[PDB]
Amino acid sequence: RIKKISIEGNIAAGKSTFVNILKQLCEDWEVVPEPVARWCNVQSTNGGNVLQMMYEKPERWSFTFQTYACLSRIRAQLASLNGKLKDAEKPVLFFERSVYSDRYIFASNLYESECMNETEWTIYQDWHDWMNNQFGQSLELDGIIYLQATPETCLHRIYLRGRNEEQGIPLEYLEKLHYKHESWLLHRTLKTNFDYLQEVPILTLDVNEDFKDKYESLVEKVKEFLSTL
Amino acid sequence: RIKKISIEGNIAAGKSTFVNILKQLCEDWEVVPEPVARWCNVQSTNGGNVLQMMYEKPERWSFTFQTYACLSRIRAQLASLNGKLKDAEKPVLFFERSVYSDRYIFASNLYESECMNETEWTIYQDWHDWMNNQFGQSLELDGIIYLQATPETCLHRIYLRGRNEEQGIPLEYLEKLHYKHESWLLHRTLKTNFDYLQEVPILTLDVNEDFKDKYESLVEKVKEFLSTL
Ligand SMILES: Nc1ncnc2c1ncn2[C@@H]1O[C@H](COP(=O)(O)OP(=O)(O)O)[C@@H](O)[C@H]1O
Ligand SMILES: Nc1ncnc2c1ncn2[C@@H]1O[C@H](COP(=O)(O)OP(=O)(O)O)[C@@H](O)[C@H]1O
Ligand SMILES: Nc1ccn([C@@H]2O[C@H](CO)[C@@H](O)C2(F)F)c(=O)n1
Ligand SMILES: Nc1ccn([C@@H]2O[C@H](CO)[C@@H](O)C2(F)F)c(=O)n1
Ligand SMILES: [Mg+2]
Ligand SMILES: [Mg+2]
Repeated sequence: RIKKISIEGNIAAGKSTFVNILKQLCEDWEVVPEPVARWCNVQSTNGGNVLQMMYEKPERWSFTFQTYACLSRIRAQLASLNGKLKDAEKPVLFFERSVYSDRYIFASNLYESECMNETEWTIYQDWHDWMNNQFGQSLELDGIIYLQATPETCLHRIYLRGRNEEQGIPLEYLEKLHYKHESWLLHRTLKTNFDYLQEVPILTLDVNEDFKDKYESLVEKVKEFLSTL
Repeated sequence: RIKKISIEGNIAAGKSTFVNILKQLCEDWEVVPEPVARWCNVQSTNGGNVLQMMYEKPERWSFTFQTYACLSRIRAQLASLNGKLKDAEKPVLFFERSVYSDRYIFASNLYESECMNETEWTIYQDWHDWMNNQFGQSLELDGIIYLQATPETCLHRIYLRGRNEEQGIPLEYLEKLHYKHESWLLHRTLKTNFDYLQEVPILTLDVNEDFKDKYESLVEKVKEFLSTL
């Protein structure tokens, strides 16, 4: 009943900027931001900052981070499905990233960079499979919007936002994440364990230009994509 | 419908020995062993040994271990509830430990020994609360059997079994775990977040003497305890 659309993109590509203009185009649209605040101030439902711990020593903290990040995403996405959107006329829920980018882009890249060992990567995949088996269907996607930007543009945008934890991220790391996005969503050559994803419709939007000038043409392309689903 | 009973006890107190004689006293009784094999050979559903990793460097690996241990226990306990025991006449399921000892004895002791930091302990408790909120009621206990033995007796029994990963465990560690068992199950002064546990019936059995001589009197006490539930 609720249509579910994931907004995917590299660090600082403009997912939140792009989301912050959606709700005003239709009252039946809702957004689930990445729960970054559960990540920088770890609290039970002045805590530790597990995002910062991972960037300071990724070989120590990537497994713990990646596991918490994805559990907290599932909880937030489930809370939105089962809230007041449930009773609108033509409901659409836009997710800032998905459980699929958690595993196939970020967790995978850290394992390949030796920031998780074989044991951690096995436990992580086991946990991910199981959590999706319990909640997979309620969260299944109807479509994906890819906000495509160069790694160099992303590096400039990290500087523009000034989020403290991200200021040390090097271009080399953003470029690794870029090539995983391109494999998954442009070339569609990245293989996953979730067969339906190979056919899910994708809308690719180039967001390298200034948002102020590109806004109107982006909106039209989104409105048209959504008509097809 | 299924009565659920947890067998609790220190490392090498005799839980498996005690369990290995239950099924022969009644065809409607079943056992869920601690899934130690998922722990010493980590495999998706020749892997790493996460039990050994924790004992070699507990400050590095306790969070990862404790989280996997408890997820794997819940999965194994749920698989037994939803299997063929479901359709017996007077079904009883005996669990080798519970999600409550995972947190209030083992994970808690590691945090107090600085083998998990504040961030890890917060994430762990959050995960535990949430997992029990989804599966708590199906796994709720009707009774507890405490197999009580001195830490010194346990240390001798580690030597008798010869499980490779346990041979380095010092008496000081077993004694910490002993005093947590005594607080929870003898004195009943250990406070948890699960109000019903303070009234769950407990049968305490002293198992310091040789099993061969004590067997018959233990069985009678178990049969009588179970009549009361
Ligand atoms: N298309 C764009 N043109 C100019 N600035 C942008 C554009 N997209 C994002 N920004 C800016 O770049 C930074 C990162 O944007 P943000 O939406 O926080 O990215 P994300 O949510 O993808 O991490 C912010 O300073 C934001 O104003
Ligand atoms: N009451 C007992 N008397 C003599 N040996 C015991 C007794 N209980 C356990 N054992 C022995 O002690 C070791 C540990 O027993 P086990 O059942 O594996 O403990 P647990 O399951 O609690 O770790 C084994 O060698 C076992 O034969
Ligand atoms: N599975 C995920 C998801 C996101 N992130 C990181 O979270 C920060 C906020 O987007 C960004 O710094 C980030 F995207 F990289 C991550 O490391 N792993
Ligand atoms: N939550 C738990 C449960 C058990 N264990 C450990 O597992 C081994 C097999 O009982 C024993 O070495 C052990 F009991 F200590 C643990 O460290 N934490
Ligand atoms: Mg954002
Ligand atoms: Mg045992």
